[PDB]
Amino acid sequence: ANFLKNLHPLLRRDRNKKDNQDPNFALIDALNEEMNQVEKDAIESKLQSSLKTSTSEYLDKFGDWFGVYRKTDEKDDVYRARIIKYLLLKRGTNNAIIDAI
Amino acid sequence: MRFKKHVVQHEETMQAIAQRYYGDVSYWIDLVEHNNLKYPYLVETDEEKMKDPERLASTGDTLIIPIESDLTDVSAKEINSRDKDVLVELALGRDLNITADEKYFNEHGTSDNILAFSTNGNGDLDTVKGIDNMKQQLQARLLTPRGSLMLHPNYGSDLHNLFGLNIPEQATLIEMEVLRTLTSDNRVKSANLIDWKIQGNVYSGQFSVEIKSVEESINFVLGQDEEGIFALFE
Amino acid sequence: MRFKKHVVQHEETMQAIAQRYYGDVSYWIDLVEHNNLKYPYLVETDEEKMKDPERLASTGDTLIIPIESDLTDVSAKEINSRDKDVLVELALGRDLNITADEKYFNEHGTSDNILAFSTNGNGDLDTVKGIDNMKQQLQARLLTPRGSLMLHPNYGSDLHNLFGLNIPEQATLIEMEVLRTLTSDNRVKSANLIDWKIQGNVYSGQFSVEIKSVEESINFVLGQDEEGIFALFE
Amino acid sequence: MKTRKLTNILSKLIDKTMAGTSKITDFTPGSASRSLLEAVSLEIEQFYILTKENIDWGIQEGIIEAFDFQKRQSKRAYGDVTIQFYQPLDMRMYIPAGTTFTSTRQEYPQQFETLVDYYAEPDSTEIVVEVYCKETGVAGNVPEGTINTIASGSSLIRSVNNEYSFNTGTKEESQEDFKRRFHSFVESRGRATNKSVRYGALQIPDVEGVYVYEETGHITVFAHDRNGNLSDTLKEDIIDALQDYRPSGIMLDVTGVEKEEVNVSATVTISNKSRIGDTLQKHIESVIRSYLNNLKTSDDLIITDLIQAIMNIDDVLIYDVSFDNLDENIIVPPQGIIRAGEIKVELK
Repeated sequence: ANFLKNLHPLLRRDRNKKDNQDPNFALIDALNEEMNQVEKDAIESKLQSSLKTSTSEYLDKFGDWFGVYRKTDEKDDVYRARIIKYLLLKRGTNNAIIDAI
Repeated sequence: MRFKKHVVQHEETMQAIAQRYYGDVSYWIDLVEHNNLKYPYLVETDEEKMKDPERLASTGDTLIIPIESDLTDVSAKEINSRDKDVLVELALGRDLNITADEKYFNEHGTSDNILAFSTNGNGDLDTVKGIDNMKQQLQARLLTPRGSLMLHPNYGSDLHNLFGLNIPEQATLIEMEVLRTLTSDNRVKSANLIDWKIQGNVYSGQFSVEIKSVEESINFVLGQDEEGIFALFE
Repeated sequence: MRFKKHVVQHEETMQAIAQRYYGDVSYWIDLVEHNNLKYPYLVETDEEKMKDPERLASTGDTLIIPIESDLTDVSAKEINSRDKDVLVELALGRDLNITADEKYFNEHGTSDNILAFSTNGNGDLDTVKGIDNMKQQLQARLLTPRGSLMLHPNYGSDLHNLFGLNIPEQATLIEMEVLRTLTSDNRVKSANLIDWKIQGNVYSGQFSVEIKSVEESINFVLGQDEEGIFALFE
Repeated sequence: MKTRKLTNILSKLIDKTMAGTSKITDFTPGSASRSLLEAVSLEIEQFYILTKENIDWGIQEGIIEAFDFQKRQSKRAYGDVTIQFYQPLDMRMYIPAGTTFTSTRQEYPQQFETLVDYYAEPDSTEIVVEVYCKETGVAGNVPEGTINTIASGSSLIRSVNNEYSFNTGTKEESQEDFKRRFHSFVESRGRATNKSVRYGALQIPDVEGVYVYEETGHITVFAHDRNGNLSDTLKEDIIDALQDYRPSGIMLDVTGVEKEEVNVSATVTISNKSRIGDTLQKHIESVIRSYLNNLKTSDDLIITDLIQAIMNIDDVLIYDVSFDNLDENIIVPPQGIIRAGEIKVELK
């Protein structure tokens, strides 16, 4: 969101008093809105690269990597908990069998 | 690839066309072979052409002459005045009008936030072409401080620092800086001082700028036909 | 080793800094990597910097630009007048004031036991700097007989023997000896006669001494930065 | 990344532009404003697409990095070679490592060498020695009867012959097999289970397939390499890898699969008789070798399957096929496997 900072210095950054319908300010603020929205999305994209904070599609990618597939109507939190549990399954003892049952 | 195309003229013959283009009548058989013409090559009117439209051509029909033509190496004298205007317009480029409202940024030349886009009155963005384009670019370069523009250290001018004393030395510094700034433009063939004066505070000067001639711009644009870019990346 | 250090300016960007220093914006990623900066490189104010003080820099924070800078090859026009004064002062050296009480050893120039140390009035030894230093050294050399100083045969002057007759010849001998004595100093770029006269007993003359210019002294001292001695062993 | 598209971005830009000013009202094709906004939105769209792709790549990379589950590289082919002498030996001759083996068959110019020393005892008639292809990859999967030269130059050697086709050479691991073995890794985190034993046995890259045969208080691990053999060194390595995974207190044993060695002799008739030659014979033999050496554990051999595999090479050019040594399908048990013996083809 450095669009106005790296813009050509002579161009106006502020809607001009002489005209409330200044098309230059309109175009600049439009482009600036798109730049800031893309920056916002790029910041929020970090949550998808972590198993802890992933959501639907990327969480499905993680569960496909781990071998665990989403059930019908299975939300993100229970699904990630089920993946984590599936990785940490004790096996080979009475207590493990009892828990599996 | 490009070829010449000839319109059949009244009571023309293939031998005359061959002499006109190839500089020898002997090519008329090659012209027939390339165009796939039957023996009455150039019929009098369309009634004869109805007998065999495929293999016959009438008056006003277009023939193809397979000679490799090229838009460069063409005598500028043949080119029409409107065609020359369009050619120089393409050479000097089209750009979005930002130097509208001359009075405002003339009242605040050194400051920022001085110029802005404008509309052409037809709901589309305003555009400056040819001489207006050159005016816009030269004004913008002179007004821009040097080094302030991103990705372009050398673009601009040092006039913002030349607000010095009232002596001939600073006048000469201004003049030299302005000549440097104008020379920096590739399209400016040369620039030179006309006259200057000092009125205490106020300095006044005027310059003469010779843009590239019509012939050079025509040659450049017609050369560009080989590439097809028809754009300016100077 | 020495590097440039840049203070973040209001609403500055890394691309602008890269263009300013490296002459190309492409180095901004190298600047980030060297300074270890997180994505909001130049925050608006310190409130944002509180979120991550280690990895973020705010306005007024100092960045490092690893470009090998050197104090020589710097335009003297940038140097401040006080900085030039200090530089020439260092170039011409500081020394303990011995030529105090000018009247006394001016009344007894040829004799010994003529000059002595003095105090600065603040309980420390008196010191002469810059032009005062040059005055002191030139006076002491002219007053010293040649060969009388230990460990330095050539230091001094032969004026003690030039108390000859009153004719232009002895005047010329005096003048030549004085020019030799002044030339002997490395810092004296040149010396030359101005005017002389004879009044029977008394001889009178005056000279003009051109010490090394400010530019040369600046260049010498800034060159000395490479060694760090900042002292004179001429 | 929300996976926006070009049309919505351009529409949003145009709507905001109209809202900020009533002067601009020409957004038709070929207009300056429309072209500029279109270019900007297209670049945004490409940024979003590449961001999605890079995130997918990043997830795969973090999976690799977290567990240090490195992808397996190309494997160099290796097999054994039979060597015969004129008469039984009196000197206990010494064959050092690096002894080169080559083949005069120019169709398979690859080279092989011994990675370990060998000794031939006195009063011995032949020796079997393991060799390793110098070059990695599939190139070292020569057919049977290829290697016939030894570069030691020893006068005692009568003849040299690899009895079987080499099959252990392979190229880089595929993505699906990497994901499969990662699934096995995840399942085998619980050490003592049957799948965990199978993973531990498969932990050795050389091992091809494993069949865990289970009894009360006893475990038998049938394992094999990509040729169907199980060398003692490979058995020891499997055992050592199973120490961490096998259950404590239960007997465990490692043994080689029940390999079956199908020789084939095929009589094939050809419609276009000009095409007869050495090329067609070698191509058919190659197809048969590839078919048989692709059979997995417990795959039955069905003669009609092989018939259609041969005939599908060219249904017109090939007229009829007949086998001179096979007459009935071969049943393979769960711990069994089939591998090609001598493959021969007669063109008519």
